[PDB]
Amino acid sequence: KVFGRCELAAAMKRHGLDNYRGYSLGNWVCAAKFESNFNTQATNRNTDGSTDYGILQINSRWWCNDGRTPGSRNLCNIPCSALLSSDITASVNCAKKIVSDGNGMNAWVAWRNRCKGTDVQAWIRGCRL
Repeated sequence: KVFGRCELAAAMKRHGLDNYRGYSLGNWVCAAKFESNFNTQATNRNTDGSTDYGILQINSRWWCNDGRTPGSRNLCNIPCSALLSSDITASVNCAKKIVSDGNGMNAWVAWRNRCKGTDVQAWIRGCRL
C-alpha cells in the first residue's frame, strides 16, 4: 500500500505514534516519506547483507527476522514480512521499540539527514487529525 500523507498521519496517530518519545507526528510522517515514500512494501538491501523493511525501513540486523541476516537479532519478535503489511500496526509497534533504544529517531538515517531540524509540521499541514 502507498499511503497518502494525511492518511498516514492519521494511521500513525491511531496507533499511538503521535508524540511518542516526544516526536511529533510530522517527524514520523517525514521519516516514512524519505525512508519508503509511504510504500508499505518497500524493501532495500544493505551492504552488510541485512535488509530494511516497510514504511519505516526497519533493519533485519536488529529488529526482525528475515532468515538471511547472519548474527542478527529480532528484537521486535516478528518476521520482517510483517513489516510489509498494508496495516501499519507491526511497523508502529516495532518503531516504538526502536525510538526507545537510546538514540531516538536518529536510528533512522533518512530522518536525521532529511527531517531533523526541519519544519516537520508541514508533513501534517492541512490534515484532519
